[PDB]
Amino acid sequence: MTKDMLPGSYPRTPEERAAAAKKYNMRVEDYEPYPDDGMGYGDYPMLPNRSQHERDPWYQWDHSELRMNWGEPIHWDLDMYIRNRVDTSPTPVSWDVMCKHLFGFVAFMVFMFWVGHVFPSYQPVGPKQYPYNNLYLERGGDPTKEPEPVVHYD
Amino acid sequence: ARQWQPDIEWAEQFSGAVM
Amino acid sequence: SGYTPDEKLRLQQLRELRRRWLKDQELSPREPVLPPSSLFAVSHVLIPMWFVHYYVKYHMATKPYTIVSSKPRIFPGDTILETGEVIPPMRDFP
Amino acid sequence: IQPRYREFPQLTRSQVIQGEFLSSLMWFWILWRFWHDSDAVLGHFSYPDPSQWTDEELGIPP
Amino acid sequence: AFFKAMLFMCSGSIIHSLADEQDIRKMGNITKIMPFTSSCLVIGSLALTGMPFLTGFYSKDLIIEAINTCNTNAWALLITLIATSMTAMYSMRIIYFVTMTKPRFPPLIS
Amino acid sequence: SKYKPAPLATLPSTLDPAEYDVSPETRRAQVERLSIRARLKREYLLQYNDPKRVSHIEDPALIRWTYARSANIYPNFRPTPKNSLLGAVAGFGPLIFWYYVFKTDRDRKERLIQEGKLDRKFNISY
Amino acid sequence: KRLFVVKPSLYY
Amino acid sequence: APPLTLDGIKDRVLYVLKLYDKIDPEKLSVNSHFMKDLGLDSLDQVEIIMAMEDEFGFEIPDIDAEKLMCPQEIVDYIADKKDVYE
Amino acid sequence: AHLTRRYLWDASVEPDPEKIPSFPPDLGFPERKERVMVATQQEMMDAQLTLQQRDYCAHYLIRLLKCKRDSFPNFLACKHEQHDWDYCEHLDYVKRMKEFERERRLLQRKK
Amino acid sequence: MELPDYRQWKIEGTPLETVQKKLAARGLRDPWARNEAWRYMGGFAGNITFPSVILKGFKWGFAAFVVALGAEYFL
Amino acid sequence: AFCAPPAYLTHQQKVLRLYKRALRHLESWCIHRDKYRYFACLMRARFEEHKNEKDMMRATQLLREAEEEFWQNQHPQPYIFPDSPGGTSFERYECYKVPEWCLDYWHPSEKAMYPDYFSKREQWKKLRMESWDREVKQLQEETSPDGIMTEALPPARREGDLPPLWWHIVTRPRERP
Amino acid sequence: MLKIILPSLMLLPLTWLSSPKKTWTNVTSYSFLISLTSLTLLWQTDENYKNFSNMFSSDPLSTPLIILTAWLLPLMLMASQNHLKKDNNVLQKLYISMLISLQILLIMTFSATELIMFYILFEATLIPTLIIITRWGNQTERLNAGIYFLFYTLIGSIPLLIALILIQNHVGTLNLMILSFTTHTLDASWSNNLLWLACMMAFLIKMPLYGVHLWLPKAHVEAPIAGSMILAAILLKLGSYGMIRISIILDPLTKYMAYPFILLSLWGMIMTSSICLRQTDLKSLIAYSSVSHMALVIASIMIQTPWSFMGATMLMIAHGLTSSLLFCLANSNYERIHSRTMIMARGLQMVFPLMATWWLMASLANLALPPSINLMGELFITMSLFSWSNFTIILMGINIIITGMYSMYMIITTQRGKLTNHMINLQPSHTRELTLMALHMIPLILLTTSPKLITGLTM
Repeated sequence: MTKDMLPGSYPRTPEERAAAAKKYNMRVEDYEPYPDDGMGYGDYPMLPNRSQHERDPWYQWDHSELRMNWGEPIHWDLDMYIRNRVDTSPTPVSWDVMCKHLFGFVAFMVFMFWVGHVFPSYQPVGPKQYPYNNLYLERGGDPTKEPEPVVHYD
Repeated sequence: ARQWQPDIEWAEQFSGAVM
Repeated sequence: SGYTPDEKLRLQQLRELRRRWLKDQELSPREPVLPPSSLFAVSHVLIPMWFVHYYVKYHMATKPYTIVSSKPRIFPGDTILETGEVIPPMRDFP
Repeated sequence: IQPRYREFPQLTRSQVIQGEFLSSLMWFWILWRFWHDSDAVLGHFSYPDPSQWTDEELGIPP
Repeated sequence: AFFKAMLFMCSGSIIHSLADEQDIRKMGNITKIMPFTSSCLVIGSLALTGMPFLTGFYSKDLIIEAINTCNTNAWALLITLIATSMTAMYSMRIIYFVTMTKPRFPPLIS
Repeated sequence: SKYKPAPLATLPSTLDPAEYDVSPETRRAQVERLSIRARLKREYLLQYNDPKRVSHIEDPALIRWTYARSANIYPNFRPTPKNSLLGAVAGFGPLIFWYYVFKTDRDRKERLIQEGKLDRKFNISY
Repeated sequence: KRLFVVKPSLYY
Repeated sequence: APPLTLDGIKDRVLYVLKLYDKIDPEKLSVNSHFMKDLGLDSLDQVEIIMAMEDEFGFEIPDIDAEKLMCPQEIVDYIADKKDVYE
Repeated sequence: AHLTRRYLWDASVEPDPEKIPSFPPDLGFPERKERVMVATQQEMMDAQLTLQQRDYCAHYLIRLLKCKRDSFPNFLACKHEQHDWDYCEHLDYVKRMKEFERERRLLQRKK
Repeated sequence: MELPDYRQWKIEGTPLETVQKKLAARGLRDPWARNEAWRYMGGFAGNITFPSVILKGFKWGFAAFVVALGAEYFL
Repeated sequence: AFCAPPAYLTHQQKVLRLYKRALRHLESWCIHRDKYRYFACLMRARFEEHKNEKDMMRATQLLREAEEEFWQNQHPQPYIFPDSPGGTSFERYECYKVPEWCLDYWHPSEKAMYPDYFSKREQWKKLRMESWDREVKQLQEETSPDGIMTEALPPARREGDLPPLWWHIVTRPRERP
Repeated sequence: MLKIILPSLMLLPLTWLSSPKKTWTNVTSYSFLISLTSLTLLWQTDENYKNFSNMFSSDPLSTPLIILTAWLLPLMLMASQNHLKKDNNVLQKLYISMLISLQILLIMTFSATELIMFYILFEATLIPTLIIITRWGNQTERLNAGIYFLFYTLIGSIPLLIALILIQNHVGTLNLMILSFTTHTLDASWSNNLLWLACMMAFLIKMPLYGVHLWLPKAHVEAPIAGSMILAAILLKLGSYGMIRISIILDPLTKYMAYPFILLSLWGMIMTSSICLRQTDLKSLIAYSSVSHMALVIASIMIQTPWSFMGATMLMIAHGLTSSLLFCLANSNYERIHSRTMIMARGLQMVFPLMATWWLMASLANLALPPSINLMGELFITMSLFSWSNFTIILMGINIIITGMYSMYMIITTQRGKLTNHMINLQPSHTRELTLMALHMIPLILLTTSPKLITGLTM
């Protein structure tokens, strides 16, 4: 390969835009570089932030399991927007209401667990009675010390 | 595929008297 | 409106070739040519048990604290094999 | 064995007999161990009504 | 262990019998075309529910007995009870859409 | 209407105001697009099923991508505000945060040690 | 009835 | 679960086509077009391809369903896809 | 149903599950007989019982375990033994409910 | 292969009759119902109920139960 | 999969694809066949109405409104055929689709285990090598001079010729090896 | 030791005086025999370490590095045999001589008693590496890579010479046994904190720290292979060894001059593994993984506990083996596609179903698989760090997660998927490059079967 076939810097002229789009195999009215905030982006095109799920699954692409062709400029983020990693496909339900419903359900669950902690459900019964001073000796008693004769009643 | 060795554009930078 | 006159002919040519290919992928009757009940128990259960018993008896039960088990859970009213000590019964319930 | 198109196929006695046997053995087991041990309806013991108890039993003064 | 193994194996029989299709909307009338698989699957679903003498009782009865005889948290009790109801619900859902309705599977029966 | 797109969960082809334009100026755009697509497709095929093609195909777009993401970075890096401040933050901020976390923990630990208190009833191996 | 399964090499 | 043959495919396709009731059981042939030779619409063709799909248990994409306008074209498509002849 | 009675209405006079022996034991009791044990500590220990398991009703458990060990095949042998253990435990639970209801009736004695 | 004749898939004796009746009340007609008609004919005919499923083998189960109960009486 | 799409993609197949996916999602909702058949007839009535408008600025808005009311009733879990995208068994056997060129590296101990196959294969490759140059020439001497082109792949006109760019269509691995 | 490094010198005439057709074979076999005779110094029946002379010694930290250095040479030598096969015979033999020089100098480093011996040898190692990277690299960035890799080291190492010279002028001997038994507590002044930094920021460059690591990707990515093996396997460990040796004379300054470096190592480990999650170049992915691993060794040596030094040794050896293995596995595909881009070829395990097992095992070594000397090291240094501060597990766990992720992603997007059907040049396999992976993995299994050896000074 060589220089004219590889990327470069922001074109900043119409003829450079045209040469860059002809390099990247694009339509000049579709070419759109990055906005020159000052970063590694030079003449490399901005493409739509759309995943590889949204590409036609039935078309026999040249790069199957990637949904691309031998040319077809690669998005800067073709290491995250692949089928295996991230999906920006639409949903029948919208992002806003989905997040609202999920967070509300979780928060209501938390609130009701707190309400259950403060309104427990105890069987109307006392505590169990254990005979030998709550088994003082069978739970590390230190037999030399004298115990605390706590006693239950019939 | 092949090992890269220099070219004229790489050599021409060593001919300017001051580098 | 469907296939154009040329697409139909393209398709028929490729169909002929494809069917020829798939028929050429068939195997002759000779093709893969090549040169030519307790035994399971005694050869998979007994020999490993022999080796394992050897190990357990002469390399594990020799070393001190390899095999450790709980107490055998005595009960009142039994004579003990080690000393003959009879545990007495429980005092009578009402 | 053969396939059949749009029609109901002939069924083997093996599979139907085995299914009937497993299901009927399940129902036999349920009837048997429910007739004997009907302690899922209620236990041998009754949940006593506490409100009707005395207070002498509890030892309460006025 | 036994419930899930049996259920998945009945499902796999139902699947590999016909093509790779795994969805109850195209499964149809399995009580009749597969008596063995249906019988075993229904046994498994009934035992998954707290049926009184099929190994689901011998845990789940004691489970719910313990949980409504303990003093921990009322919302947990309530939603576990609702979830048991839902267990009955989706077991009945399989038994309906797979085992009781008319055929939705394709017409080549193999 | 009753669908709110986002950066994720994008708007489909079915509901965009475009994809229903029947103007004459969008059509030649799409046609030049298809022409480029088909040109490069016939190139890739004429290279794919050429017998005596013993090697693989080089795929220069992937190479342009790797070069843009490896070596064409620093030449086009220009320091600016929102670059310098962002780098200073993302370099030295977590550093300082974890510094004070660990420092507080270690100081509290040696304090509770030298006071002669700490529960290390069985710590042997450390 | 029989068909050739294409396998990579499986000799080395 | 045995395989399928070109004669079996033809028989099944005509079986499906002999029950739409807009195509009478006669008037059809293996090369019979739908629009010109039987007076069918486009939506009817879509319904026909749906019938083929839920018959054979697989999908015909829309781009290719737009082309299938004779039953022999259907048979050719299913034959090329499932790799029938051998 | 004894939870409505404190969370909804008539609160602060029904017992808490904790602090069930709030009032002294001998209030209203002119004489008292302390509860007895029949399973001694060595028997109850050497039978390898668990701490939750070695309550006042442990002797019938020892009997059940003696059955279940000696007549091991025919594990259905002694159900009467398990019935006795369950009966003694039911009576213990009834004593526990009795203490609950004692304290409940006594918090009403205040007012 | 052998296949059945296409001159038996009829709507009469199915809910497809109710389908066509409601749809004629709506003013329309339904094709393709003969395709979806083998599902309601012989073998695949008749409404099988959840009681029929859940009570499978109950007959022989009750029989064996009575038998074992008589054996329990005599032993 | 076999036929490549166009650019313009006129109104009619948009409407037809809508009809298809709508009927399918209806089948998903209306699980039982009688219900799906009833509501499918009702949907065909809905489409038959407004079939003849001659107003390409009314039919397009009808399309947009219908697509919107489809999206507000899109089944979340629709039916998907296996061996189709988004479904089971889609790329399942792709792990078992080995190409043809892997036989070029076989040893003469496996090839000896299948001699007649390779006997036919060598003459297949010979056919390919013979037809390649004429195939390239045919594609070269049929280029649209205006510039625009498609993925249409013209056929062979003469005898002794082969339909251009066929070695990847032919020789494509079977779907169930 | 002399019996190990004299035969290693005799391997050079064995190269130059042999036939062109019987030179790889002889030198490879005799290198395996050097590796064999490098096991006598595992005969340590006692607590006292093995001094053979004023020059040479061998402790349980020296011996694993010694054996691994002697063992890598046949592997480097066979991996280097497909490329430079069409090279002239003198060029081959020069490659062989450089590799053997690396062997000799590195053994001398790990066996050295004084620090100046270790210095001159630690720096002599630069010349073979630079020659290998530059004359036999395939690309044009190899020159800048060599410059980086040389001058980072020299910048760090000149202060090291100054500090060693100071220590000689202060104590008199610079020998490690005597500096052990005669080490005065330091007065805790700036003049001694600069000494700490001068002694440490030569090794910390070479390990490397995250503040300074740009030499390691540029070199790994561009060295042919064998340079990459060494640069991943023992040149990084040549800094850890030095830290473990020199830290004894810097107490108590390590209690407070270590916070920045522990912290840099931890955060930059997370940063590097996140980079590994998203990286077009496979040979760079391995390199950033090496940084994310050696950072734990940095933190561990800084903590100076027994568990920590132990786990450091374990991780050192394990990482060396598995990293050399992964570089071999990437080179195996690079010798066919001639591209380091990973997403190019992504559907293997059809053609290479056995190499795809070596891939899997190499990755499971990389991530924390328990019955492995990788997880033993990672776990023990995690335990040391938790004792140090309980709030470090929050970072180690993020690392564990990302380290499962990038390794499994490597495996998937390289092996699993649909085969790239446009690659007719995927030749079946080489018995040579299968034996390579076997010889990398069989040691891991053996050392896992007996890690009593692979520990260090403290166990």
